[PDB]
Amino acid sequence: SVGFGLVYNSVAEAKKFEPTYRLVRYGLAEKVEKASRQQRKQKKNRDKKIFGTGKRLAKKVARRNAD
Amino acid sequence: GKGKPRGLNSARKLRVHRRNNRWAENNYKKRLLGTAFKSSPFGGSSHAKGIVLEKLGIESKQPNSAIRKCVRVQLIKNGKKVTAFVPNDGCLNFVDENDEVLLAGFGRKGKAKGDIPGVRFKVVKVSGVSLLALWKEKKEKPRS
Amino acid sequence: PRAPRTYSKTYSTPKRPYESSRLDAELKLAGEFGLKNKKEIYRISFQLSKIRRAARDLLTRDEKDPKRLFEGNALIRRLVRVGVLSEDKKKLDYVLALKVEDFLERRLQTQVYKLGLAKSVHHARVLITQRHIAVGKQIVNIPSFMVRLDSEKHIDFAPTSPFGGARPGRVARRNAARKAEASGE
Amino acid sequence: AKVHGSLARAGKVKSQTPKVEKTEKPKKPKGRAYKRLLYTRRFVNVTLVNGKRRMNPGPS
RNA sequence: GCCCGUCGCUAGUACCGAUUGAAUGGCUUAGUGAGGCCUCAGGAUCUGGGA
RNA sequence: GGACUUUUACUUUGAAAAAAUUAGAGUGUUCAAAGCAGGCGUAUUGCUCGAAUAUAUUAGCAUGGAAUAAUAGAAUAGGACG
RNA sequence: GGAUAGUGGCCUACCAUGGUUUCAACGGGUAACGGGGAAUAAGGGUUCGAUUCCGGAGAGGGAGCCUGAGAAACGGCUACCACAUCCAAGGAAGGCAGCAGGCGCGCAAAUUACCCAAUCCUAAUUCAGGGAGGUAGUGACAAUAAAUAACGAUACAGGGCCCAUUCGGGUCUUGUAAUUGGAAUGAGUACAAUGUAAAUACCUUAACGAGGAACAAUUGGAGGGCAAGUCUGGUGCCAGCAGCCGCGGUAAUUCCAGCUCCAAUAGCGUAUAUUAAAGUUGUUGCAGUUAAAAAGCUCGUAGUUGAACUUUGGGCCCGGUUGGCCG
Ligand SMILES: [Mg+2]
Ligand SMILES: [Mg+2]
Ligand SMILES: [Mg+2]
Ligand SMILES: [Mg+2]
Ligand SMILES: [Mg+2]
Ligand SMILES: [Mg+2]
Ligand SMILES: [Mg+2]
Ligand SMILES: [Mg+2]
Ligand SMILES: [Mg+2]
Ligand SMILES: [Mg+2]
Ligand SMILES: [Mg+2]
Ligand SMILES: [Mg+2]
Ligand SMILES: [Mg+2]
Ligand SMILES: [Mg+2]
Ligand SMILES: [Mg+2]
Ligand SMILES: [Mg+2]
Ligand SMILES: [Mg+2]
Ligand SMILES: [Mg+2]
Ligand SMILES: [Mg+2]
Ligand SMILES: [Mg+2]
Ligand SMILES: [Mg+2]
Ligand SMILES: [Mg+2]
Ligand SMILES: [Mg+2]
Ligand SMILES: [Mg+2]
Ligand SMILES: [Mg+2]
Ligand SMILES: [Mg+2]
Ligand SMILES: [Mg+2]
Ligand SMILES: [Mg+2]
Ligand SMILES: [Mg+2]
Ligand SMILES: [Mg+2]
Ligand SMILES: [Mg+2]
Ligand SMILES: [Mg+2]
Ligand SMILES: [Mg+2]
Ligand SMILES: [Mg+2]
Ligand SMILES: [Mg+2]
Ligand SMILES: [Mg+2]
Ligand SMILES: [Mg+2]
Ligand SMILES: [Mg+2]
Ligand SMILES: [Mg+2]
Repeated sequence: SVGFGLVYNSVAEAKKFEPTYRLVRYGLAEKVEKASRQQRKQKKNRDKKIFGTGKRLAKKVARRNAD
Repeated sequence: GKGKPRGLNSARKLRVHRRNNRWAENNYKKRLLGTAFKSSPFGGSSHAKGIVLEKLGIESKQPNSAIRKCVRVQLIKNGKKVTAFVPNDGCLNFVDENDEVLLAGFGRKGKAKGDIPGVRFKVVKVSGVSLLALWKEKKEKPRS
Repeated sequence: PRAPRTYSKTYSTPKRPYESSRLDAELKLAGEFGLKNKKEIYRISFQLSKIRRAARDLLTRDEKDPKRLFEGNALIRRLVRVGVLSEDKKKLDYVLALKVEDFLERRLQTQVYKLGLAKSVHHARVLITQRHIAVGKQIVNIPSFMVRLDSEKHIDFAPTSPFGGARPGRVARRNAARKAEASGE
Repeated sequence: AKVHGSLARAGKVKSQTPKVEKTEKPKKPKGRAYKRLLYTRRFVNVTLVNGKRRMNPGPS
């Protein structure tokens, strides 16, 4: 088998110059998994419908629950 | 020299003269006049799909005596009407009026096949299946 | 938007479809070198065909023209390299000669048979495609491998497989599993 | 020509030739082995040379 | 022996043809003319003549 | 630096010139279509060959040729040199 | 002069009468985006290029324009035209020739999946974003490699060959065999490691995985062109075949089948187009008395073409590149 190798001068240096998927393979970093790539996109686009923080819009839309 | 120019500057005359005379080429003239696209029941395309109007029994040319089973088909993209042959023994039993069929040429560059007068096309499929398969009985005609 | 993967085909087919002499001529070759295809002959004809074309061309250039000298030399050394072109006839007017059989003679298929080691061109096929016979420690399973002169000494069974030590093999071992399970405990 | 000839008889013969089933036979080798068998047939052992040669003779 | 044309049958193609016939597409007269831009004004309001 | 130059074709050599494709060199992708890699050691602290060349024409540019084929010249001398 | 970033009839004012054309203007057609290129291999050519790269143009159709260095921008706005969605009928909103997906059209073309790990692009920026792009799925578009078997023993049969007065078989194998013999291997299934962003496949490789009931090759053809039957059964100018020539009306070498045989083979047939064959478009290189073809005749402009002659001969030097015989 032929491959490729790297040896860092320190473990501080690997953990900072290594691609993060690689650190994952080894056990030096946690796979911080997240929403689907397109679940994320959809959250971005919903969020674009709002201008400002939002909570202003929660209360105003709470008034609607009277009309 | 009989009859062409030979001069070193007679290039134009020599091209024009050629252009003029290419129109005697049967293939060339059809290509440029666009005969395909203009007349001719298919678009100029390899096959065409149509609808079966009636089943004909075309009587064969001499010295041959036979009834050559055929179909009048109305081309879908066209409404152009066409009669086509239904190759092999039986196979007319595989079609039916208002059936969809897939016509192809007869390999003769337009032009009728053998002893069948008028006919320039043959059937290749019916209701999405293909005679051949139906004939050799490896497939069955669809529901409706 | 990515560079084309380039390709090209590696054979040519006879213009005359049904020439009885060419057909017998082709079959004989197939039955001599263990081929399965008329294509395995079609292929080589095509290889030859260009090689000759190159050579025809080069020949028209003046003797000792740079391209001729350079590109002719190259082609000759490439042919001598694999044992198609004899040492004596090393000057391209004979690469202009050069037959199909000269090429078929150098396939790993045949070489594997020429020094015993198989005793039938077909045993030679089956062995090759079945992961026995190697060149280095490097196993070769292609019958058309084309044995370069200086590897001819190195055609031999592989360290793996039977025939080359390693282990007998699941079809035999399966029997030795009926030897010790019927006659013993 | 006439264009409304009978149609009754479509498939006449195929429907009235009597079926006979294909007969179970040895399997022929495929691939290289088949060219091999062709070679020994045509050239190695040979068969007949009644004048010249034949490939599909019957009652010769 | 070969063979010509009218006349009669079936089927196919293209021509002519009242309908001042029909359809699509590209330009286009004349008339009407949205809109933004530029410009003469205007001045809700809002400042130090200007916005 | 000044002062003045009949006008063309043809041919040569060369510059300017994208890559990919094509032709083609080198290299054993296991073979091959490909790819532009790869190959040597102290395989424990590194050594090293590459990634060529050809074609690229009509036109424009630049140089050499002066055959072939054109153009212009002095005859109301308003000719040529000083 | 105005306008432009700026030249310019670009526009305006004054003035003039010019500009292009048989060396084909102008107009029409194009089922026309241009190029690098593709197909076809004596050469000369013929045909094709929507399409991985360069250039141009467009975002349903037209026009207008805001921002901005840059747009006459459409995943920006404005208007009109055409489509078209929501409604409480008051109104409001949309532009897939991006990715995927649907309808329609048709002979004709795939997943509403995964990722920024590579390649690179952008931003205030190592970090965020990227349906650019990469990954897999669909996929016999094209292209490459090439499994469907290999070896012995036996049973007669041979041709060899030494002998043959005459049995014959006995060794060197030619091989057709209805009992046989053990070996081999991946197609697949699958620990594991490898692969990968994570998966999948490949490359590795434990355990499994071949005797005919497979793990069982096809597609066309067998009168000629054209490689392969005058076998057998069926039909009886019917059914059907046949690119073309031709077969079929009762012993069909051609149809429908069985048998056997041929060709190419993980591929082979058919249709349409084009190229070669085609010296049947002819520059190379055609033909024109009678086969298709010299205008009834002469003049003649454009066009093509157009006799010979003008520094040749002789002398001297210089330095190159092959090749000989010597080295
Ligand atoms: Mg995201
Ligand atoms: Mg935000
Ligand atoms: Mg005519
Ligand atoms: Mg006839
Ligand atoms: Mg009819
Ligand atoms: Mg040049
Ligand atoms: Mg290059
Ligand atoms: Mg002016
Ligand atoms: Mg005028
Ligand atoms: Mg003209
Ligand atoms: Mg167009
Ligand atoms: Mg074009
Ligand atoms: Mg293009
Ligand atoms: Mg188009
Ligand atoms: Mg644009
Ligand atoms: Mg659209
Ligand atoms: Mg308009
Ligand atoms: Mg726009
Ligand atoms: Mg855009
Ligand atoms: Mg309301
Ligand atoms: Mg889309
Ligand atoms: Mg869009
Ligand atoms: Mg398709
Ligand atoms: Mg990112
Ligand atoms: Mg930070
Ligand atoms: Mg994507
Ligand atoms: Mg199989
Ligand atoms: Mg089996
Ligand atoms: Mg068959
Ligand atoms: Mg024959
Ligand atoms: Mg009979
Ligand atoms: Mg018969
Ligand atoms: Mg038959
Ligand atoms: Mg073929
Ligand atoms: Mg010439
Ligand atoms: Mg002729
Ligand atoms: Mg005549
Ligand atoms: Mg005359
Ligand atoms: Mg002259």
